[PDB]
Amino acid sequence: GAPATVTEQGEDITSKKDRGVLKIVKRVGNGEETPMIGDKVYVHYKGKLSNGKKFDSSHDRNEPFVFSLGKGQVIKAWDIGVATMKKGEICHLLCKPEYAYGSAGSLPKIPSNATLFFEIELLDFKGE
Ligand SMILES: CCC(C)(C)C(=O)C(=O)N1CCCC[C@H]1C(=O)O[C@H](CCc1ccc(OC)c(OC)c1)c1cccc(OCC(=O)O)c1
Repeated sequence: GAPATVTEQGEDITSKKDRGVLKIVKRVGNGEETPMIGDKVYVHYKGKLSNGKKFDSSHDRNEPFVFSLGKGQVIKAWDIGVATMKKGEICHLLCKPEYAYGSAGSLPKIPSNATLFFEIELLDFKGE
């Protein structure tokens, strides 16, 4: 399924090149600009465990998710992944546990040692 496709085709966007965060650009966005540290970013996302089990979707709430980029306000794979995106881009991210919730998990929805899959659409971003 989609998580295995990221394993097979994803771009390694980690500084260490350890395959910890792999990315497929599903829809190329527009403009040259990517969001910068401290920007307010707006996304829609769907999250599942790598085995396909859904844990959350902002579409179900009709509620974009908003955060400040590059400040450790979200899991490492999101700060790394969203910084590579263009406005209007849709990507798939596969995140090894060390770039997600690691040993602690996010219990009960996310177990310890979980690889996570996210679909992310970068709706907008604005300087603080
Ligand atoms: C349980 C799964 C939830 C949390 C619902 C989920 O879908 C999810 O996994 N996320 C929500 C959308 C952004 C990615 C991801 C997320 O980062 O949520 C983070 C989880 C907490 C976290 C922050 C920083 C971290 O490292 C610097 C960190 O590492 C373990 C954990 C989160 C941020 C803000 C709000 C939030 O939940 C809603 C709330 O508390 O109101 C969850």
